[PDB]
Amino acid sequence: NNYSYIDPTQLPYDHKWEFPRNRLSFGKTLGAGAFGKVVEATAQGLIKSDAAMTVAVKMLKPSTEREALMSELKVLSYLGNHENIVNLLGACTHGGPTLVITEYCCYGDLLNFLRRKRDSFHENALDLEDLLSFSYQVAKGMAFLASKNCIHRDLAARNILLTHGRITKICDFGLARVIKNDSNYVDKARLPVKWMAPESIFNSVYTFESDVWSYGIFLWELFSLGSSPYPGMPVDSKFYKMIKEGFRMSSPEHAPAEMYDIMKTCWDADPDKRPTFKQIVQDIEKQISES
Ligand SMILES: Cc1[nH]nc(C(=O)Nc2cnc3[nH]c(-c4ccccc4)cc3c2)c1C
Repeated sequence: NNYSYIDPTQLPYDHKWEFPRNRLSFGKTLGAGAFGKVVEATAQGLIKSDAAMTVAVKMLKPSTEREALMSELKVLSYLGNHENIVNLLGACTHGGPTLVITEYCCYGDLLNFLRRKRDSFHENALDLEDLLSFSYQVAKGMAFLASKNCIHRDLAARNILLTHGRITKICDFGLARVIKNDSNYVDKARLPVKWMAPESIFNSVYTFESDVWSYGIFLWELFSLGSSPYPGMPVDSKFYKMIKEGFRMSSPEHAPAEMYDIMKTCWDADPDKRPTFKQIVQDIEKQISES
């Protein structure tokens, strides 16, 4: 067909984000692993008052990773500002290695935060109300992504950062896609198998419902205070068979029955059966009201 919905992520990079490399001062390395490394930095000229502020810069080492950073930057540029997404401040794409500048989140990733706070569980401590809040905020951020026809494809506790105010922000949009034109997205690198829906493993298809499956696994990490999914189970032929057979993880220790009910429905083999992020948001909001 000669008519198509236009994908903003495919459009050329908008230079409104362009930031001079000279105005950045790199500090210590905040993280490594999946996509390059993130370094804390000081940026000047971002404020209307010309003050300097602390920012996080994502970069790669010196070619799928090169495009994934550019893809993440464009997805963020299209998404816009949201409370529950890591916010894009600027980018450096001229005269050097590509740099993506985002807001700095003090607490770091949610997975490491829940492990650090596991012993303390139940003023700086963690309790069940924090876990419900985390569930709700991430659901809100996800429901926002869906409203923009966007799929994260890598939702997990490691990809949620905690900022001041006990606010959670989703990050790491390198695998994220916009599926407006087609209802299903088909991929042809390394993937987070423990977080993937079955149709995504077996048939390589990603949808809004595959993002919901990943959300359910996230809830399992959340209410087990940062435990690894499918504990002690390597990714092998036995694991794939059990998932196809319908074997799911059991309820984490701290999770309320109602929250486990949501995990189960996120894990339904049939994508149509799974709830939407809009419905999850509603469900969690009613559960919080009962307190
Ligand atoms: C493009 C893009 N997508 N996603 C990020 C991202 O991940 N940005 C971002 C923000 N704030 C952070 N704080 C920390 C941290 C805090 C305390 C201790 C250790 C680490 C890491 C980190 C990363 C970026 C950039």
